[PDB]
Amino acid sequence: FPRVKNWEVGSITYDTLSAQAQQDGPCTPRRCLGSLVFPRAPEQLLSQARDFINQYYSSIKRSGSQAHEQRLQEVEAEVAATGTYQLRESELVFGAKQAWRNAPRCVGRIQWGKLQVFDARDCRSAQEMFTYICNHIKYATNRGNLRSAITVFPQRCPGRGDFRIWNSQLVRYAGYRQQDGSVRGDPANVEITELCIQHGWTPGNGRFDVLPLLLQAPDEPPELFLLPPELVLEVPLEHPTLEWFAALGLRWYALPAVSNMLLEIGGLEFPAAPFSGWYMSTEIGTRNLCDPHRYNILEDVAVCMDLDTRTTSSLWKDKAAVEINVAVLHSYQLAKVTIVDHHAATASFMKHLENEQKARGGCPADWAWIVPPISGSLTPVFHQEMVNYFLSPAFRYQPDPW
Amino acid sequence: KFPRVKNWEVGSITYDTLSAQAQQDGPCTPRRCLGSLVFPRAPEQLLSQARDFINQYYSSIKRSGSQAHEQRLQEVEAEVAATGTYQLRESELVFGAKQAWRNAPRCVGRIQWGKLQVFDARDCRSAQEMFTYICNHIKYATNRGNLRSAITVFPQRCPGRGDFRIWNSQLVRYAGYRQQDGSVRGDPANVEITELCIQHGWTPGNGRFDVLPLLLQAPDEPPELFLLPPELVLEVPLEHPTLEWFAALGLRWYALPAVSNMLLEIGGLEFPAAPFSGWYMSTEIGTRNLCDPHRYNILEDVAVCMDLDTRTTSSLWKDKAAVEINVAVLHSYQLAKVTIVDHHAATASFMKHLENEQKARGGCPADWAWIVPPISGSLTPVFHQEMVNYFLSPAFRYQPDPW
Ligand code: HEM
Ligand code: HEM
Ligand SMILES: N=C(Nc1ccc(CCNCc2cccc(NC(=N)c3ccco3)c2)cc1)c1ccco1
Ligand SMILES: N=C(Nc1ccc(CCNCc2cccc(NC(=N)c3ccco3)c2)cc1)c1ccco1
Ligand SMILES: C[C@H](O)[C@H](O)[C@H]1CNc2nc(N)[nH]c(=O)c2N1
Ligand SMILES: C[C@H](O)[C@H](O)[C@H]1CNc2nc(N)[nH]c(=O)c2N1
Ligand SMILES: [Cl-]
Ligand SMILES: [Cl-]
Ligand SMILES: [Gd]
Ligand SMILES: [Gd]
Ligand SMILES: [Gd]
Ligand SMILES: [Zn+2]
Repeated sequence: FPRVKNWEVGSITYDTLSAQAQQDGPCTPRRCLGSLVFPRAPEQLLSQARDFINQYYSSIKRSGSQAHEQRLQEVEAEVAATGTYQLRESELVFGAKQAWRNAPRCVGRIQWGKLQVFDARDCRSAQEMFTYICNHIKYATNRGNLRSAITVFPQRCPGRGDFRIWNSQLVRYAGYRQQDGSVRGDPANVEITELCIQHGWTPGNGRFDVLPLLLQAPDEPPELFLLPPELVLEVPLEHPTLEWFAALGLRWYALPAVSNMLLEIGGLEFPAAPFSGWYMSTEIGTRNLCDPHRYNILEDVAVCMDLDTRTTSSLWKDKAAVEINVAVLHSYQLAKVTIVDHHAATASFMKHLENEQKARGGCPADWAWIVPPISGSLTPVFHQEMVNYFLSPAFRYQPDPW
Repeated sequence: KFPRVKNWEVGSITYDTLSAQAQQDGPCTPRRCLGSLVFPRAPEQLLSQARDFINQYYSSIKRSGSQAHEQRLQEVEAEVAATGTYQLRESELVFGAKQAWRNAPRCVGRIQWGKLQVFDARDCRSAQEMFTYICNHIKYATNRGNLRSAITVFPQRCPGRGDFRIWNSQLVRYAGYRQQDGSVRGDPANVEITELCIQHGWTPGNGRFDVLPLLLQAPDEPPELFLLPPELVLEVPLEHPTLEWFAALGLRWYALPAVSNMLLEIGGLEFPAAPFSGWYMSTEIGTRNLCDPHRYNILEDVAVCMDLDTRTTSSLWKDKAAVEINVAVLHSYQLAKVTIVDHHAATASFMKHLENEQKARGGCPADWAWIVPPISGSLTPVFHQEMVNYFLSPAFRYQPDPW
């Protein structure tokens, strides 16, 4: 049982939940790979299914009860008859919440109990997929009062291709390869922008052209779908005191809706299960706008602030980054779109760590992803030791469909 | 068999083949990663470590397999058989100290690892002579503000005789006076060593930046108190280039970061007293030492003076005040002509070190959480660089406090 220390306050906990870690991570006693982004039978399915049902009934205090045994026997027969089994709707809800709760890289898990689950397990085609997704975006956006939600499309099974959302998020800006090597738009989306074009999408030419969706029903080519503009809430970015900031033409979208991860529950796998919450401001103002391989606007902003950019020791990069994050917070609040700054969010995650210590003896957390990308040690999570391990149900990465 | 290592800014990929040579085990298992923890924690075992080190030495000078290489291996093996231990040649001590720095995974300044002045104090015999060696180190390294990296190696651990130890964690530390309330005047990180100084006879001050005396331990003796001559201790008064009230805070820091509580291990020999010094990266002072809530904790008072709105987190008053404190630190050291490096330049040079080491040794042990600076993390290139942490020897190691 690892000892976990907070170096700001001096408090000590012991992580007893890590003993129950399901799969194996990438580290060995010889070397730690904690900083890597991607860590490298019917009896197989039954064992995972049993552990999840036992989890679920323990969590509702029907532990070992009559309804517990009846569900266990039902799963056994279903797998024998068909090779898989079907979650009850309450189990699907519980499993989606647990998979969020178990995500080590998520700083927002104080919210894990409040999740809207849309059951799309009866979906039949890409057109129907598009309707579920539009319903999700509408519900989750809620005119800017964002609400967390997940839509669960049909599980994979043998003999049949998966449902897939080819886009990494529901809302993505195009990235256009230019004749001089550079990228106009978001460099992260250069591949999917080309995939949309190849599948017959008329490309824009702006830095913030919202991409169409490439949705894939089983064993069929993907279909392009245009998102109605009135459905995609965007926030033009302005600064509260730097009047020229508005004229940079920057904007970002309200709804972070991740669509390329796989949801795993009781040994079942959902390759299309988009989930959304709301943004932490550093995601937009630091990573998306200031990363050298994303919009990379830092030097542009520093020139407008008339900063000395020829020496690093004036900290022109730091001052411009902070004002971009100010602009993001100011612009979302003014537009009445839900957002949380990195101080508020890390303070809430500390409470989540405390709540989870009492709830189940620990909490899997990836320090490198929990600590914000600016002002790290100004937030309390910087001084918090953390233990990283993989519990199930879980969100996992998966290969691209193509 | 070798971990793939990716840089996400550039897209480039290497494989860390050096990790396969890791000589001691860390805290992680396939079940759970403990990389974020601060403390991750005999004749022919000595001999395998010694042989490996001699091999490293003869590799560095491109005489592997030479007669001199074989003869020195045989010489070490015969001394261990006779005495249970052995002595480093002078040249091996210099190489081993540099290698321990090169191997230190939490050090972002290792581009400098080949430039290290090594003072051989292995004939030191008393705490008084210890003090002379340390003062000479401080004078050399400080060099009136033009800082030079140096290490002084005191006698190795040996059976039947106690260790040399420097009780202070650094050669220059500000006192931390525990108040009756439980508050602290001065540096809270130094409350314990301050109380040990007073117990051993030091008359304490009552300032926020009182330089501590040294508690020096010779073998099998209680520690002995030595006052540093004030003119040996170069300090920098803190001011801001455009906020003139900042100078009225009365803040200062010292020029020379000289870590004195780590153990130097070379070829299985252990050196419990071997203080080493370089120069500061500005975030160490401006962000951690001055803005940590459990250190000097000045962030709110500076923000109030800047007339920022401290009642709401979303104004980012903490971020703005912290950046200006870092500006003050850099401006003040440059003004006083004391070597300092900012976190942008330091991490850029570390990236060049990673490329150097990938060609020289096929990898580089590095602790991401420690290499990424405490402000503006993703604005620096190391944020986007995957890293493999592992333990090589020669090494600098944590060791228990002598009391
Ligand atoms: C409610 C407000 C939420 C906030 C403020 C928040 C914040 C964050 C942030 C900042 C990250 C790091 C992402 C990155 O750096 O690219 C993250 C990751 C993650 N979030 Fe949350 N999140 C929220 C809700 C949710 C919800 C509702 C779910 C799922 C039901 C979820 C699941 C995840 C997962 C699986 C990751 C890891 C993603 C990856 O490794 O690529 N989050 N979150
Ligand atoms: C020359 C300029 C140098 C710079 C700018 C530099 C920078 C740094 C920084 C910023 C840290 C993290 C310190 C902390 O957060 O407490 C560190 C740690 C470390 N440095 Fe360097 N360093 C330099 C020279 C040296 C030298 C000369 C040595 C030894 C010969 C050394 C060995 C180490 C070790 C062993 C650590 C780990 C300390 C620990 O785990 O507590 N460094 N360095
Ligand atoms: N760049 C690549 N990989 C890669 C890219 C990004 C990641 C992590 C980013 N997930 C995006 C993401 C994930 C989770 C949360 C948010 N934000 C929220 N607030 C949110 C969404 C939903 C609820 O809350 C954003 C991991 C790997 C790449 C290129 C080629 C192959 O891979
Ligand atoms: N906090 C505790 N322990 C603890 C305290 C501090 C640390 C890390 C601090 N290293 C100080 C340090 C280490 C290395 C480099 C520098 N700087 C340089 N530039 C430099 C120096 C020499 C060459 O370059 C500073 C690790 C553990 C604690 C409280 C109670 C018991 O333990
Ligand atoms: C190499 C390193 O793991 C990578 O850049 C990580 C660091 N921490 C992160 N933290 C968050 N929240 N999101 C990220 O994409 C990353 N990227
Ligand atoms: C808990 C966490 O590991 C701790 O605060 C670490 C993080 N990274 C660090 N990085 C550096 N350079 N110095 C430190 O003291 C720490 N502290
Ligand atoms: Cl995003
Ligand atoms: Cl320090
Ligand atoms: Gd102007
Ligand atoms: Gd330039
Ligand atoms: Gd002024
Ligand atoms: Zn690890």
